[PDB]
Amino acid sequence: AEVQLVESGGGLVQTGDSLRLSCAASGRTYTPYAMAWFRQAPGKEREFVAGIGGIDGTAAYADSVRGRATISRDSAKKTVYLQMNSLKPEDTAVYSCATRASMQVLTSPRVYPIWGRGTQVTVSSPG
Ligand SMILES: O=C(Nc1ccc(Cl)cc1)Nc1ccc(Cl)c(Cl)c1
Repeated sequence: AEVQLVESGGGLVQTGDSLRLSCAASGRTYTPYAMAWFRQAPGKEREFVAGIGGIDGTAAYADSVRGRATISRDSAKKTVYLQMNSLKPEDTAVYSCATRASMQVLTSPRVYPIWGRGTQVTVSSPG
């Protein structure tokens, strides 16, 4: 593909912890285009978590992460960040970022042609 995505910043954490995921884009990038984080637990479909697009850096969040997540981008670093706070075991999944040749952020995975590999996020009851 003309753009490659590589996620980092996943981890193994405890309930209540924070993690900052990063998506580093390379190739023929255009930073106002929609960047969308999805997550996928085993057996389950990928679901939208958060996304950013457009000239205002407009953020959209799934109800699942209502009040716990902040998405942002740094155009000079071609990087999108997803800060997740107050993590809980139900958040465990592989998080992957995806992009498409439009500033329009959409919640369907179907409309994104370009995907990263994913990073693992595991949240366990403290111990
Ligand atoms: O480049 C991007 N997205 C992007 C978004 C934010 C940052 Cl910081 C960096 C890159 N998309 C894109 C670009 C070209 C094509 Cl063909 C397609 Cl299909 C998608």
